[PDB]
Amino acid sequence: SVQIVYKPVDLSKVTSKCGSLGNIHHKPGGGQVEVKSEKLDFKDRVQSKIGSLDNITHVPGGGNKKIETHKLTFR
Amino acid sequence: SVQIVYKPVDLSKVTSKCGSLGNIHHKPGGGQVEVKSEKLDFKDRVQSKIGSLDNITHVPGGGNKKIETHKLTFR
Amino acid sequence: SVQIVYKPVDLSKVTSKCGSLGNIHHKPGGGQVEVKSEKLDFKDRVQSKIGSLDNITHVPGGGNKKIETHKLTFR
Amino acid sequence: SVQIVYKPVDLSKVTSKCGSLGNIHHKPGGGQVEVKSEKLDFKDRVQSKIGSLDNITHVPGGGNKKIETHKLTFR
Amino acid sequence: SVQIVYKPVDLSKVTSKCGSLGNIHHKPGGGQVEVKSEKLDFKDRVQSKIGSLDNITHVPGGGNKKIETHKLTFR
Repeated sequence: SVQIVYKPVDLSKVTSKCGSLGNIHHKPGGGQVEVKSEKLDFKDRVQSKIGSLDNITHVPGGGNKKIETHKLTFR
Repeated sequence: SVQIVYKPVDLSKVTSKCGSLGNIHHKPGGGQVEVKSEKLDFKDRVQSKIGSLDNITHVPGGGNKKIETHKLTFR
Repeated sequence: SVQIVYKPVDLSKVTSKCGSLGNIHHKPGGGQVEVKSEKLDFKDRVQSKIGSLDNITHVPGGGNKKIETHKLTFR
Repeated sequence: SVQIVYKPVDLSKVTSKCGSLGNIHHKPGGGQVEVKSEKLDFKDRVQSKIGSLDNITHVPGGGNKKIETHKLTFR
Repeated sequence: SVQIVYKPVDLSKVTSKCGSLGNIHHKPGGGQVEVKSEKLDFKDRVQSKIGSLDNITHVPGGGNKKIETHKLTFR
C-alpha cells in the first residue's frame, strides 16, 4: 500500500516595491541603413529582413515571475 | 491500494507596488532605410521585410506571471 | 584733350554640351527630428527653425554664367 | 593729350563636353536628431536651427563661369 | 603725350571633355545626433545649429572658371 501524503505548503510572498519607475528611453536604429544588391543569382529559398525589427521594451512595473511544478508520477 | 493524499496548499501572494510608472519612450527606426536591387534572378521562394516591424512596448502596470502544473499521472 | 578709344571686342563662346543630364536625387532630412523644451525663460528676441528648410536642387541643363563690367570713370 | 587705344580682343571659347551626366545622389541627415533642453535662462537674443538645412545639389550640365572687368580709370 | 596701345589678344580655349560623369554619392550625417542641455544660464546673444547643414554637392559637367581683370589706371 502506497500512502503519498503530499503536502507542499507555500506562503512565499514574492514581491517588489518601487516608488517611481521612470524616464526610460530606447532608440534602436537611429542611423541610416543602405543596401545595394546587383547581379545576384539564387537557386534556393531566400529570407531578408532590413530595418528596425523585433525591438522590445518590456517595462513591467511588477515583473515577478513564479514558476512551479508538482509532478507526482506513479508506476 | 494507492492512497494519493495530494494537498498542494498555496497562499503565495505574488505582488507588486509601483507609485508612478511613467515617461517611457521607444523610437525604433528613426533613420532612413534605402534598398536598391538589380538584375536579381531567383529560382525558389522569397520573403522580404523592409522597414519598422514587430516592435513591441509591453508596459504592464502589473506584469506578474504565475505559472503552475499539477500532473498526477498513474499507470 | 582726352581721346578714349575704348573698344572691347568679344566673341567669347562660353558653352556646354551634355548628351543626357539624368537620374539626380536629393533626400535631405530622411530621419526623425525630435525636440523637447521645458522651463525655458527668455528675456529677448527669439528665432527658431525646425525641420527640412532652404534645401535646393539647382540643376541647370546649361548653367553658364558670364559676368562683366566696363567701368570707364573720369575726373 | 591722352590717347587710350584700349582694344581687349577676346575669342576665348570656355567650354565643356559631357556625354552623360548621371546617377548623382545626396542624402544629408539620414539619421535621427534629438534635442532636450531644460531650465535654460537667456537674457539676450537667440537663434536656433535644427534639422536638415541649406543643403544644396548644384549639378550644372554646363557650369562654365567667365568673369571679367575692364576698369579704365582716369584722374 | 601718352599713347597706350593696350592690345590683350586672347584665343585661350579653356576646355574639358568627359565621356560619362557618373555614380556620385554623398551621405553626410548618416548617424544619430543627440543633445541634452540643462540649467544653462546665458547673459548674451546665442546661435545654435544642430543637424545636417550647408552640405553641398557641386557636380559641374563643365566647371571651367576663367577670371580676368584689365585695370588700366591713370593719374
